[PDB]
Amino acid sequence: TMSLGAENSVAYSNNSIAIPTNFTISVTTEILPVSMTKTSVDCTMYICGDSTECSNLLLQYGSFCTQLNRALTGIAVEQDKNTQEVFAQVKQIYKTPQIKDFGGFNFSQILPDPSKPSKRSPIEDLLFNKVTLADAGFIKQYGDCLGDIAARDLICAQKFNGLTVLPPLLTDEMIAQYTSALLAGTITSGWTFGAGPALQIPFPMQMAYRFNGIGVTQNVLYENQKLIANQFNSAIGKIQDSLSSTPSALGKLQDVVNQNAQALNTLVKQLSSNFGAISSVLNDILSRLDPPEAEVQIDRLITGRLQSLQTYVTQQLIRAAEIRASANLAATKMSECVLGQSKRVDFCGKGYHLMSFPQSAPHGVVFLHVTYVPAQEKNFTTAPAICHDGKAHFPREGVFVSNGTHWFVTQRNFYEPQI
Amino acid sequence: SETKCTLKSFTVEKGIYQTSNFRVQPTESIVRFPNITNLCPFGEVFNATTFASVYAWNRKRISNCVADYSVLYNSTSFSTFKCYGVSPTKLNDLCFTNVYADSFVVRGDEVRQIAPGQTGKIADYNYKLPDDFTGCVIAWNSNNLDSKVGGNYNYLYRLFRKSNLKPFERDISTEIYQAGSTPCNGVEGFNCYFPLQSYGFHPTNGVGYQPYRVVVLSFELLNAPATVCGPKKSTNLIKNKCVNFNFNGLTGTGVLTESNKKFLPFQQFGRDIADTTDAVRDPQTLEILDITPCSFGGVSVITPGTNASNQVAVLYQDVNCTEVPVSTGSNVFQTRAGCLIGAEHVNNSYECDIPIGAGICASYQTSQSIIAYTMSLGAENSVAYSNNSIAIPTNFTISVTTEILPVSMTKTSVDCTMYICG
Amino acid sequence: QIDRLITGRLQSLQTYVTQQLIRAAEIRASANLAATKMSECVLGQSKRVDFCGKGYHLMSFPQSAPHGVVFLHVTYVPAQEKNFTTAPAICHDGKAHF
Amino acid sequence: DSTECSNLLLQYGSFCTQLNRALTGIAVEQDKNTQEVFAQVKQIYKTPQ
Amino acid sequence: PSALGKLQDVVNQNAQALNTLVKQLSSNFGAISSVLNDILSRLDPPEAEV
Ligand SMILES: CCCCC/C=C/C/C=C/CCCCCCCC(=O)O
Ligand SMILES: *[C@@H]1O[C@H](CO)[C@@H](O)[C@H](O)[C@H]1NC(C)=O
Ligand SMILES: *[C@@H]1O[C@H](CO)[C@@H](O)[C@H](O)[C@H]1NC(C)=O
Ligand SMILES: *[C@@H]1O[C@H](CO)[C@@H](O)[C@H](O)[C@H]1NC(C)=O
Ligand SMILES: *[C@@H]1O[C@H](CO)[C@@H](O)[C@H](O)[C@H]1NC(C)=O
Ligand SMILES: *[C@@H]1O[C@H](CO)[C@@H](O)[C@H](O)[C@H]1NC(C)=O
Ligand SMILES: *[C@@H]1O[C@H](CO)[C@@H](O)[C@H](O)[C@H]1NC(C)=O
Ligand SMILES: *[C@@H]1O[C@H](CO)[C@@H](O)[C@H](O)[C@H]1NC(C)=O
Ligand SMILES: *[C@@H]1O[C@H](CO)[C@@H](O)[C@H](O)[C@H]1NC(C)=O
Ligand SMILES: *[C@@H]1O[C@H](CO)[C@@H](O)[C@H](O)[C@H]1NC(C)=O
Ligand SMILES: *[C@@H]1O[C@H](CO)[C@@H](O)[C@H](O)[C@H]1NC(C)=O
Ligand SMILES: *[C@@H]1O[C@H](CO)[C@@H](O)[C@H](O)[C@H]1NC(C)=O
Repeated sequence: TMSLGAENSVAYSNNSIAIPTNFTISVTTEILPVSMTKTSVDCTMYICGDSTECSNLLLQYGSFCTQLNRALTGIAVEQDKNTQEVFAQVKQIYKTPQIKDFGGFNFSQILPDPSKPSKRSPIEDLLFNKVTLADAGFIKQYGDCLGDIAARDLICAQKFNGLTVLPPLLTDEMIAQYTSALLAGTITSGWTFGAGPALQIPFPMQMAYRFNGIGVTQNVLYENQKLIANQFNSAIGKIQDSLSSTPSALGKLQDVVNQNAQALNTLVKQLSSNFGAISSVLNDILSRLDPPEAEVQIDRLITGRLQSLQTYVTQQLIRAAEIRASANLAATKMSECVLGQSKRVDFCGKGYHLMSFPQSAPHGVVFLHVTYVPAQEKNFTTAPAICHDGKAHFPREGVFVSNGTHWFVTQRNFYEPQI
Repeated sequence: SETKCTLKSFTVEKGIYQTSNFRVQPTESIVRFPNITNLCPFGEVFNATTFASVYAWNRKRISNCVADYSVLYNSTSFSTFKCYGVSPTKLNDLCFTNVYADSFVVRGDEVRQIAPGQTGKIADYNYKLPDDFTGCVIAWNSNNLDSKVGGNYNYLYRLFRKSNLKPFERDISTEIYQAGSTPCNGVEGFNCYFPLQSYGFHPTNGVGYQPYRVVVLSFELLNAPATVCGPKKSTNLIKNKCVNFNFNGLTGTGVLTESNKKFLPFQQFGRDIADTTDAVRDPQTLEILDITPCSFGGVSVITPGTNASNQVAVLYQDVNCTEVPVSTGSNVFQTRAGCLIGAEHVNNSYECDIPIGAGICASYQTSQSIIAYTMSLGAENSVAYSNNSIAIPTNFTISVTTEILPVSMTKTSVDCTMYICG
Repeated sequence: QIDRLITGRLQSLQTYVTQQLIRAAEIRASANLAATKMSECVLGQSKRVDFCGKGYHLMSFPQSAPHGVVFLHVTYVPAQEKNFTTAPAICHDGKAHF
Repeated sequence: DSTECSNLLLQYGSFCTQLNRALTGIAVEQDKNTQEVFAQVKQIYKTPQ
Repeated sequence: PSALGKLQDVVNQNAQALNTLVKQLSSNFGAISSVLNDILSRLDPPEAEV
């Protein structure tokens, strides 16, 4: 019997309270698809295969062919606009500043590294390496497939039958530039450049504004600036370690790639079936039978192959709907987690949210979310409302607690003994 | 014009407009058959001095011959000719694998029973054909040879059997057949019958009671090697060009190239996962050749509107800007998306107008011409980071924008009967 | 012959209905987004970033249209600025003031 | 359960495999839906007196 | 009574789809009958293939 989890309990006491003495800064990872592969189909090459007797009988189905091609064109344009909406929010490229002291904060690993091609971050480099792509570009020449007959590579097989893959408009370097501009803007000007021109501000000031956002006073930072900066450095180290240690991290992107490849390959394999005809080869039928008797078999084959193409197109449309929903969610999370700080619960990370960073990926994006989680706690005694002189007095911002002889007021997300 | 025909309109807007593919046409035709010189034994097979009885029918093997059936035109006249797995007009262009010939004599009104799916005396107890039969059936009258004034009784047929025969099986037993429950133990009597019976042919009997001679041919057409071929002259072998070929009756078009795979002695050609022929063994020089399609594809056309101009640019997805692998005027440019012909490359970067691919866009501008360029992401900028320096705005602006969202779509209903039958 | 025609025409009708279903799903997603936009920008002031306008949000007005709706978002944008000098706090009598 | 049929269905077993893959995907999706709605917390808290 | 409608609609939709799938077996798609046993009883293989 599967275990739901470790059974636990909370002791309800109406004259007691627990307030967190300490806290942690934790960073997690999140993976979302953005776009799929774009494809187009030639009817005549897939159905008739360079036969003149065929394709003189396909003049009665060219209309269905036009409909299929229209649907595929719509899908391709949709993929392009999905990438635009996710990554092209800002048209002002913000150059990465000369790496300055940020108070211990270390964006060296998320910022581009000049001493390598394409000027991309080491974490992005690892993410690019982890996911495999079965395309290797689109430059396959006729001589390349003609010479390599012995190696039955699948790409030549699906390209000899009218199935081709079109390249996306935005190259990888362009997307890296977009992400670099986003990171530079968000590390210099804070949240300002989302609404109006960017205004310069120290990083300690911006993240002290973040603490004031979550409801924790600035003094918690100010008395412990170096400790908290070291804490964030430790969190980003934990993220690099977690990404490097476990190969099985990026699954959804790989699943998208594998699904597209499998769909094309099964379309290729379905040419071996005869749909009640004497054979699955047009050449054999045309070699053995006269035209009035060959027309029947050719018609059966044409009907079957059109049915296969229609099934492929329908599946592609449904998958496009799913990816559209994911892309819209990615755009919303980008806007609400890197252009501002969200009060929503469990949206930009588990816990009280601080900020987020994007990293590029093939067919998707990876979000590094920086959250707040309280550490160990200590129980205390309280009163429903501290009445001093007959008029119920209430604290403005904290909660009144006592050790047993003295009364102090303190807030909720962190322990702050104050009078 | 191709995109005009695809859109079924005489006006075309701007775009990229995927065309069909790249195609190449054959220029030559070749024929390769094995060298046979001897004519095929028609005179022995059709034209024997004696023929067998239907129950003890005869089988003969035919190999290493040329099937020119035009030599029978002045010799024979046929009353029945029907083929099953092949069209009679394609017999001059084929080669046949495992030919056999069967021959016997029957009545006139029993020739209809030599066909698949039949029932009757001959089909049940004498001669049976398979349901999936491939071959031809021939018959002709023989009253002037197999009839005598007194009566000819040499031909025999079977009358009684306990069970029906399986296809292409023969029995020549002479055991006594029992009809009643009384055991026979030999000695034909009241309920015991001799199974075989004799035809009686006279020169003055009816048309359905006259003898007929039947020959049945069976074979397999394409798979496996063949040694019997039609009367077609052979040609020379052409390699590394798109030609029309005919290898042992198999027709197609493609490019032939030497191969490394080795066949077993009982194999002639091979197939791939799609069940298409990709290799073949030459009948004359025993060598292995591969077959590759001629058309490969990847073409698209870039144009402004037809109202504006009639200039176009064409994109080939997979070419290192040379002659197109199986029309360069002045401008050739190379991109990661492919070779672009008909545009002028420019160093300046503008806003994207018509998306080409791999970070290249096109536009129409000033004498007007089509240009291609790397798309501009936007205006380069930077922000100074200075922590001891903070900046706060002293004016603001109040602005209004517009947002457009669809809500509903049209409601429609369909009547099946009026749309389909009407 | 009549059976061939019947089968073809049924196939055409089924294809039409499938495309209609997919389009209806997309339109329903748009309609839900529009309903939330109304409820959260016209009946209230939203704190979400880039949801009810390009900048700090003030309000929004609805306008009708055939098969749709048009939203007019009134937004705050900061104009020209000036640089100054800042420090984390001020130590006046030894105790940091923030 | 006719043997003459399903000897002629070897030409369409591929389409059958495709259909079955789609249905299996739907089933796994339903299980994940229920888990994503109801399994937010892993510490099972017991109701007090 | 008319409070929990959407859940019941889901259940009804699934059941009705399965029942319609069962009922569609009564149609003959241009054949002489919708029963395989009937066709196999009256006709030989080369004619029953169609
Ligand atoms: C010796 C018998 C034939 C052996 C070789 C034949 C192989 C395959 C048969 C092809 C058909 C042509 C041969 C029979 C003549 C047809 C009758 C006619 O001409 O009307
Ligand atoms: C707490 O509960 C106890 C009994 O359980 C009761 O006597 C007391 O008045 C309560 N106090 C408050 C502040 O709820
Ligand atoms: C709070 O937790 C961090 C995390 O390890 C630790 O380094 C720090 O000492 C803790 N502070 C206190 C006061 O316990
Ligand atoms: C932290 O920053 C220093 C530069 O001061 C750099 O050398 C080091 O590699 C960084 N550590 C990271 C990015 O983990
Ligand atoms: C509670 O805090 C005060 C500090 O003002 C301390 O003097 C007192 O002893 C504490 N109570 C206990 C029980 O330790
Ligand atoms: C056919 O003739 C060629 C010479 O023209 C010879 O090399 C070959 O072995 C011959 N083979 C057959 C099939 O007769
Ligand atoms: C054809 O056959 C007839 C009768 O046997 C004969 O007279 C005639 O010469 C033949 N023709 C040829 C061209 O051999
Ligand atoms: C059979 O062959 C003989 C020669 O042996 C010839 O005289 C006769 O006409 C032939 N018969 C037919 C009908 O071919
Ligand atoms: C084959 O032999 C068996 C055993 O004698 C017999 O019962 C059967 O009928 C035979 N087959 C035919 C077609 O007669
Ligand atoms: C063209 O040829 C060069 C040199 O072989 C090669 O680097 C390049 O990838 C080829 N294709 C394109 C798209 O330029
Ligand atoms: C800011 O950083 C510089 C070093 O880059 C340092 O000299 C200065 O004192 C710091 N001041 C503030 C306001 O953080
Ligand atoms: C800036 O603010 C002043 C004071 O309200 C105003 O008079 C001036 O018009 C503002 N600037 C613009 C461009 O309106």
